[PDB]
Amino acid sequence: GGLLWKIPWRMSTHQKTRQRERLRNVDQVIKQLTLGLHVQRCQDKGLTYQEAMESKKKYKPRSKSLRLLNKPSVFPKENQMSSKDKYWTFDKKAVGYRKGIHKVPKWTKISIRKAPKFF
Amino acid sequence: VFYKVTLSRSLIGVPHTTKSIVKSLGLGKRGSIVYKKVNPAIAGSLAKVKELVKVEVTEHELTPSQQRELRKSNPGFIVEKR
RNA sequence: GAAAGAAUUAAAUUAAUAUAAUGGUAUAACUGUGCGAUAAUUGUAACACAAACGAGUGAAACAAGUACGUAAGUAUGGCAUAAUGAACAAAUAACACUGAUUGUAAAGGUUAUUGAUAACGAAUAAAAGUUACGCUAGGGAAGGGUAAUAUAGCGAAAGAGUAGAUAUUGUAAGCUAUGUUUGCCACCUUCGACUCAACAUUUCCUCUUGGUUGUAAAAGCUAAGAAGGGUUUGACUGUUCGUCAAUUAAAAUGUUACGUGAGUUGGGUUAAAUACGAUGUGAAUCAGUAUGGUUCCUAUCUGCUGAAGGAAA
RNA sequence: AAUAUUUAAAAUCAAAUAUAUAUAUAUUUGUUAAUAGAUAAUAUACGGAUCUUAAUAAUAAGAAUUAUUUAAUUCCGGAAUAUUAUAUUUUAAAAUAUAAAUACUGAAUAUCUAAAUAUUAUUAUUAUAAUAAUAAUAAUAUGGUAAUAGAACAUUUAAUGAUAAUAUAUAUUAGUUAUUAAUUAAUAUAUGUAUUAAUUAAAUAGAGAA
RNA sequence: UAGCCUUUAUAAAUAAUAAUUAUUAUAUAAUAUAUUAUAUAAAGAAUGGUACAGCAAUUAAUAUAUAUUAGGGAACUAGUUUUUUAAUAAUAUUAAAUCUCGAAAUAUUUAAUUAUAUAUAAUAAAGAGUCAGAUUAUGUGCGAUAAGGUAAAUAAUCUAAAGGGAAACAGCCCAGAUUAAGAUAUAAAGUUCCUAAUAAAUAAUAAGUGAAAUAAAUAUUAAAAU
RNA sequence: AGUAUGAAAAUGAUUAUUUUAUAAGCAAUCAUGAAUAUAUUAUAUUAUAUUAAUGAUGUACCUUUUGUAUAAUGGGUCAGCAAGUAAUUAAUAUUAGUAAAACAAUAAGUUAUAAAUAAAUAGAAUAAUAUAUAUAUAUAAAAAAAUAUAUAUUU
Ligand SMILES: [Mg+2]
Ligand SMILES: [Mg+2]
Ligand SMILES: [Mg+2]
Ligand SMILES: [Mg+2]
Ligand SMILES: [Mg+2]
Ligand SMILES: [Mg+2]
Ligand SMILES: [Mg+2]
Ligand SMILES: [Mg+2]
Ligand SMILES: [Mg+2]
Ligand SMILES: [Mg+2]
Ligand SMILES: [Mg+2]
Ligand SMILES: [Mg+2]
Ligand SMILES: [Mg+2]
Ligand SMILES: [Mg+2]
Ligand SMILES: [Mg+2]
Ligand SMILES: [Mg+2]
Ligand SMILES: [Mg+2]
Ligand SMILES: [Mg+2]
Ligand SMILES: [Mg+2]
Ligand SMILES: [Mg+2]
Ligand SMILES: [Mg+2]
Ligand SMILES: [Mg+2]
Ligand SMILES: [Mg+2]
Ligand SMILES: [Mg+2]
Ligand SMILES: [Mg+2]
Ligand SMILES: [Mg+2]
Ligand SMILES: [Mg+2]
Ligand SMILES: [Mg+2]
Ligand SMILES: [Mg+2]
Ligand SMILES: [Mg+2]
Ligand SMILES: [Mg+2]
Ligand SMILES: [Mg+2]
Ligand SMILES: [Mg+2]
Ligand SMILES: [Mg+2]
Ligand SMILES: [Mg+2]
Ligand SMILES: [Mg+2]
Ligand SMILES: [Mg+2]
Ligand SMILES: [Mg+2]
Ligand SMILES: [Mg+2]
Ligand SMILES: [Mg+2]
Ligand SMILES: [Mg+2]
Ligand SMILES: [Mg+2]
Ligand SMILES: [Mg+2]
Ligand SMILES: [Mg+2]
Ligand SMILES: [Mg+2]
Ligand SMILES: [Mg+2]
Ligand SMILES: [Mg+2]
Ligand SMILES: [Mg+2]
Ligand SMILES: [Mg+2]
Ligand SMILES: [Mg+2]
Ligand SMILES: [Mg+2]
Ligand SMILES: [Mg+2]
Repeated sequence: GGLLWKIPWRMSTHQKTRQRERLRNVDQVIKQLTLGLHVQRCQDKGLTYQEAMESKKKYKPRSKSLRLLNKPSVFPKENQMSSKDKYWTFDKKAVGYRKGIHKVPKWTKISIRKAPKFF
Repeated sequence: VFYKVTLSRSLIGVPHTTKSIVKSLGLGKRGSIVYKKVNPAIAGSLAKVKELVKVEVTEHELTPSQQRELRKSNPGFIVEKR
């Protein structure tokens, strides 16, 4: 009411592009972690780096966090996500049950990917 | 193999839990680089802070002296005394 | 095939628990019964929980003695969580510690015990008011936000409108607008009159126009455009308001620190005096009544009214 | 082409992922706009300008609004090139690019380039030598109120204490040392001159804030 | 006083911080179905009752040409045709701060291992300041689903934080100034001019709607599925 | 309120250089032309100093506050003066002297040398490290709780 926190209700094209890149970067981090674990498993079994990378059979991670992060239904990749959920986040105190993801504190660091099926 | 991990985003607004996650990885100031022997423990610690770091796999590690040698720029001259 | 056992399974903790509520309880912690009345005993208590301190909570183990039990064992009050109070000063008993020249005393100490500081970590054994005659040191522990209220519109239309919800009208409920009202928060500690007014339009009059069994004419009601011009004298009252009288085309509503006190007034409302009615034992007090009653300023800047000089012409 | 709920990716349909190599299970995504309602008081307020494109028509414009995206999608190992700068010599135009898996701006961020301080290691030179000084390399760190802890400078006084007008002190101007301080030069005044350089001991020891 | 800060140190010191392994099951093998091994799937050792979900028990609500109970509605000498009120059964629907029969994520937390040692924890001697807090997000109590309101609960920042963006801006987005330099990669935000920096694709808008603070019910005109 | 000196500042008039009469805000910093001044290596196409062309950036300082350019406090300017000091004590830390002793040295006296108990006539290995011993509670005596002392040389 009194203070002027002039935060617009919708993002711009540049903001959307940056958000897309950030999502992609997190996806890349997850992918690299899994690949490193796979190569480590191969090297422990005896193979070397070259055919560890070229191995037809890729070893899946055995930790809960990595397995869940790799499941698309838990942490969908950027290209899998919907345009709505790329930029809008779920709020139960807002008309339409949505708010711009840029109104979340520290939104460039924290990650949101999934909202309720019917919201 | 090794995870080369770089502290990309800062910690000026990060909760103390994630801040400790990072500090326990050996990472310091923003832009710091560290190589970690790949294993599930470090993998999970990095997963929990995936949004503030960059990760890439490598065969071998580089000690800070080697990283410095690779970072040093090219002096465009050769000196002969007189 | 049948009796009598042992019981098993489902259900039950809704009854009962000394007492609130919560957790627990049938393997019962509930209930009945025999002994008993003993552990509702004594000297050390580790270690934990909780925790600023001071306090609080569970308790293994060693030693002394009890009651129950064939035995294994159980019992250091109550199925658990409330049922409480420091130190000082007094008082009673025991202990055999010290006995101010010595002896005994007196007195002190150790152990046990008693009385409550309910503002309940308890100032002292012991304590209420008033100041509009008041004083010092400090803090502020009309604007701003809100729109419950107020005002206004919109959607829908139950009902009036001799007939027909929609000429007019629109009663409970719905959606919004204003920030003029009464309140709410605590960022920020003069009401009326006189004079001069500037601004808005949510138009009172004046111009243009649509509707009106409910526009024959005249006078009207309702609505759209429209802010150019215009929009009151007097009696009562401190009054803004309000009731009247006489006028008017009309006697519209608001904003400007509810415009304007370095522009005037000081009638109301703000202290010192006094009296009345009430309250109080009293000082004195009152969103009571009445008479009287002390604030001033030569314009530096901005702004404005009107004059001049310098200048680039 | 006419009677014509609803505003949908649940269900169906279509593309993609992970298991599957003669096909299936699971997962991810794709279902409307414009206007009206609209709303006050010093002055119109996207910050302002201004922003919607159009043949003839020239080097040369056509959102600067909204919704998905690219810097070719694409996956979890591809090219598509009006680019612009080529031509033999061909004569309606003619050979070839870079540069596109990371367009551009952008901080006191990070790197590089140099400097200071502290510490952890390794070295070199010089004279608790297992030290001290200076320097070199790698790494980490250096915002700060209330507050804590180290170090140093200016002033004055006491102890020790040469030198001397070719000096000392003070003031102004211009230079030097990583500079609250001292120093060098010129000029001006006073003085045959230091409580001097340095080490200690002490303060009426540092003022835009009462 | 505790909590948060500072100086100096102590070792039979890593006790600190973070994550992983813990489990259940499948397949394929072995070994000796039971294991061991490999791969894979599952929100994955122990503790808990919030969201969600549900109507079980408790507390509340609705319905019935279905039943029990009571006064009992044209013939009448005890017994009806019934869109007769209330209570109890039956069936089907519903919700709740002090309701959880189901039940998350975060969370609490254990041993070992790994990483962080130019780093944590604990301990000893000694010195303070603080005990008026403020916004922004997410759950809430009160207020009216009001307040730049008030009261506490997790972050973060200001307090005590310069620098870039938000036009201007204590608290928002990014990033933490030892001193310079200015070549490179940039964060948030932007690239017609003011003002550093851009070229495109596919649709829609015609209302300057909108372009860095989205105003509602409703009304009109337009879009395709059978 | 001594004497002499006194280019100390605030303040006033005048002169010189430079800018200024189409431009708007803590009066300053940076960028950058131009005028002037000085310069005994300006060899210059030089250096330095002074000066509001012009451009960008820039919300005085303290106090007190959650928070101030704030229209919250204090200040017309300058010079001088203006605020953690003294004794008498206790605890801790560092160095220095001496050291199972130290300070005094006339006698005394204060710490340390033994822990404990409210106190009393009690007080530390029976041929070794707590399982022994001392004190306090309890005593046949132990056990139990808490502290403390013993593994050539006493701390
Ligand atoms: Mg009981
Ligand atoms: Mg119960
Ligand atoms: Mg504890
Ligand atoms: Mg305690
Ligand atoms: Mg009992
Ligand atoms: Mg005796
Ligand atoms: Mg005697
Ligand atoms: Mg006695
Ligand atoms: Mg009291
Ligand atoms: Mg109390
Ligand atoms: Mg208490
Ligand atoms: Mg009293
Ligand atoms: Mg009076
Ligand atoms: Mg009618
Ligand atoms: Mg009504
Ligand atoms: Mg009008
Ligand atoms: Mg007429
Ligand atoms: Mg007024
Ligand atoms: Mg008025
Ligand atoms: Mg005035
Ligand atoms: Mg008067
Ligand atoms: Mg009277
Ligand atoms: Mg009179
Ligand atoms: Mg689907
Ligand atoms: Mg306006
Ligand atoms: Mg830096
Ligand atoms: Mg510092
Ligand atoms: Mg820093
Ligand atoms: Mg002084
Ligand atoms: Mg002074
Ligand atoms: Mg100063
Ligand atoms: Mg002063
Ligand atoms: Mg304290
Ligand atoms: Mg449950
Ligand atoms: Mg609850
Ligand atoms: Mg560990
Ligand atoms: Mg408080
Ligand atoms: Mg508040
Ligand atoms: Mg901080
Ligand atoms: Mg403060
Ligand atoms: Mg800042
Ligand atoms: Mg902008
Ligand atoms: Mg700015
Ligand atoms: Mg507009
Ligand atoms: Mg001019
Ligand atoms: Mg001016
Ligand atoms: Mg205040
Ligand atoms: Mg400010
Ligand atoms: Mg002012
Ligand atoms: Mg002021
Ligand atoms: Mg003043
Ligand atoms: Mg004994």
